[PDB]
Amino acid sequence: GSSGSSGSGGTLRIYADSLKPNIPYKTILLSTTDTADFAVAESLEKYGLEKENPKDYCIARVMLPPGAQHSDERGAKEIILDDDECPLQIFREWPSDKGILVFQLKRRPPSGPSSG
Repeated sequence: GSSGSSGSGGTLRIYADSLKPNIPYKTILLSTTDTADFAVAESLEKYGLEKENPKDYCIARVMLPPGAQHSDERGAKEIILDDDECPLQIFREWPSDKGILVFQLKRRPPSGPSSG
């Protein structure tokens, strides 16, 4: 047992445009404390991945460049997160000037580029 669900907490739009193309975007109730792993799993289950390994997938945040003003995600570069980060808190205190922030769900680099 566990008591929770109070107030609002926060929301996070997990587009994850890759792991699940069929589905457009996903939104799960996130908090200003939860970790990535948690979200990952959640996001997974949401899409219907209640089996896959959430430890394999992480929450890669995509930040828009400073010199962008024409299209969307204009040559945006995402940077995987540690693991015990906050995809909600981060955004909550994310500078718009730095560019839009997006949290996609996709595999992370284990050790070096290109897993293969």
